[PDB]
Amino acid sequence: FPSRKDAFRAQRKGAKKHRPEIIVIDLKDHVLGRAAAVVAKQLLLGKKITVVRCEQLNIAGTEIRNKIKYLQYLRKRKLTNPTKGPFHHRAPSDVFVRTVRSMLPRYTKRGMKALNSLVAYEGIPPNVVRTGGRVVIPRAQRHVCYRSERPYTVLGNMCKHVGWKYSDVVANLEKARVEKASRHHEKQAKLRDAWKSARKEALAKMPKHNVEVLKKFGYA
Amino acid sequence: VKSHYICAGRLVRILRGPRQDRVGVIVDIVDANRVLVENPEDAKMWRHVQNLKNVEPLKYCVSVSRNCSAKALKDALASSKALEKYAKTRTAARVEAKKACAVSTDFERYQLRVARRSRAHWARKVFDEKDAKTPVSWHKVALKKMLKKAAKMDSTEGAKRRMQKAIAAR
Amino acid sequence: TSKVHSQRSKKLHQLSAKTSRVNRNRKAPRLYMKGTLAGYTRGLHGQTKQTALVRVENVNTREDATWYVGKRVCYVYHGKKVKRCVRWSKAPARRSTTRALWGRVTRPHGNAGMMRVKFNGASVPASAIGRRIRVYLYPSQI
Amino acid sequence: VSRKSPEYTTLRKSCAPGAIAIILAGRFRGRRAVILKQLPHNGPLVVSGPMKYNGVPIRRIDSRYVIATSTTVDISSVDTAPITAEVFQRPKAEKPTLVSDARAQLQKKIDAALIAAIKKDAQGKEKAGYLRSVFTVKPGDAPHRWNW
RNA sequence: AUCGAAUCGCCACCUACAAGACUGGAGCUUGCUCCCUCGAAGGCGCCAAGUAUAUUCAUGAUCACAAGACA
Ligand SMILES: [K+]
Ligand SMILES: [Mg+2]
Ligand SMILES: [Mg+2]
Ligand SMILES: [Mg+2]
Repeated sequence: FPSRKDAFRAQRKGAKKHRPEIIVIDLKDHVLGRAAAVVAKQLLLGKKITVVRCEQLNIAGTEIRNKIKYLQYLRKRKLTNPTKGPFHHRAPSDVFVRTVRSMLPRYTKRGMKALNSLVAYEGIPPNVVRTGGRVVIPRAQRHVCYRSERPYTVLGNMCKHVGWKYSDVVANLEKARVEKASRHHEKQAKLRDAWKSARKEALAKMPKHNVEVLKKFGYA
Repeated sequence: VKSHYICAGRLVRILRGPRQDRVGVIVDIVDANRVLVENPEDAKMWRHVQNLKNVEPLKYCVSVSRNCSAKALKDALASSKALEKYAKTRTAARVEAKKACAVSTDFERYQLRVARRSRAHWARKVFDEKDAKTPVSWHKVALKKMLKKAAKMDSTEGAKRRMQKAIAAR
Repeated sequence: TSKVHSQRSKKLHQLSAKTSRVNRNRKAPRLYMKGTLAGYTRGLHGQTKQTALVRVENVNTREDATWYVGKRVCYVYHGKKVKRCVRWSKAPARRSTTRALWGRVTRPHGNAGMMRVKFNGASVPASAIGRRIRVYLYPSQI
Repeated sequence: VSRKSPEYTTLRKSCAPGAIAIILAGRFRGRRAVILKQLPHNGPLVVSGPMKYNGVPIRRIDSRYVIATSTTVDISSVDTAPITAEVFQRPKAEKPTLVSDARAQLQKKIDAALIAAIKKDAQGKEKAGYLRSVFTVKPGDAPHRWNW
């Protein structure tokens, strides 16, 4: 929440709404480690990145094997005083954040700034839905990274069985979002068709040598 | 199944390397990884070995046997007329366009920029007229809903008197 | 005595007299490539601070990076007070807290299009790591 | 031939007179102009534009701050003889819109001749629009791969 | 109101979804044939509101943060 001083300064200066350049990444069907490595390098290079749908990441192997790995991680604990010991997060977004954090120099101010430049969500929240098209990382997608014969796990199920408590809520929110977006996209089809028709018709009205140039460069 | 199989006489297109974007004919299959490719039409496509990871099969297959002679291959290509059919496709036109764009000068890029802008301007003209007849944009849809409710109550006696006074005042 | 009456008459005229228009960028042109300061040349033993490494957008091969050898490079920041600048008296409109440090591209670095940069005299500050670097198109070889 | 001769030059072949160039620095960065001549003793180039199209006047510029394209205009019948270093010489000032009549007349004559040559050349309308255009570096552009 | 600053693409056509061992549609002969919009382009934006013989640009004097920024 902004302070009254900041609001007063903004009113005095008389400026418009400002949004920094932010890249939104849809992490569905992505390999956890490779995605984390790419994101960490980009953060160190100085980008602002927001990742969505963290509950649909993939890890190679079997769900039982990865759950056992997580339980082995959970065993680690400072015996003398556990309140000071390692803190084990169960949400998929927190899992991804920790994985990225392990690939950064987290004990320097540069590393902390890079880490704070990252925001992670489960599903797609309303404040991110309408901000523009999302991107993918081609060199970290399952259908080009895993051989299809081998089994794989989905991070959401593993988190749900090791202690995450909001899988059903996330599923219901995702279903509602998809239904709403589908209705909106079913609308405006007439507008899209009208624009396509107008572009098709403009060729007969534009000058002929311009038509020839477009044909020569393949945009006809 | 709409997937083009690798077989003798199948036309392919090279993906990467110095022979990028050229076409050739498969004349023999070595193993699961390599094939032999030749094309008498192109001057850089003598018989040679290609790895199967660098090949995109096409939809045309000439009828030849494995390890066919050069004369047999040339005669089959002309009879099939596969090169003429391929040259008329949309993807073939896209490849030639990319070559033209990579060699263009600064003046030619200006000419393309003019042609694109001329098309976009005429697209807006055509769209606007149909939009006025049938309302499809966000602002014209709002006008259609607003006019019907606004008009019925703007005909009030007080509204007319206030409007007349306001217009007369200006 | 209600403002709803005058507002909707303005709205009826506003959204009925408007046509299909687009935003056209006719501002001052930009004549440099955008880059980022990755850091200094280094090994496992430590860093060497008199050479800097710069990553430039759309430059992803060693042959691409060769095109930029000899070009001028600028890093732009601001201070706390207004100090002397070029054309301090000839053009008083330039006076500002904005400042710049200049350098040149020396050679490529690696196979991915990174470049090595040398700055005039002193070295670039470490507070510039991860921030914007300008790469101009002059001196021109074409 | 002699290095001390005023006719000595080492200018690259692309910057021939009559070529169209892109200005990379200075007040008129991004505009396109026409190269007229090179001043003696391996001096700078002189460009006009002309001013009616893009607002560039007759000006000096170093060859390292332009990009010479392969598009050319035949300017043989322009007679760029009066353009000399004397016209660019400035009187010293001691102990401390506005254009001289001679400079204005020279600009008028040169601009008229250049406009006539451009109109007489083929593709004249396209060349005029090209001279009116403005050059900028857009996101996603890779000028290091282009042919000029 | 100190405040001078670094940042230099925007859209109410991307901003909905799913699959890479099957993507426009059929046919049997199951890898070939036939039909189509021909199956490797989000739309704009880069100096006349649009491709036409219209129009003010200097002396800011050869580079200098871009002396300019609500596209
Ligand atoms: K603990
Ligand atoms: Mg570590
Ligand atoms: Mg001078
Ligand atoms: Mg400035």
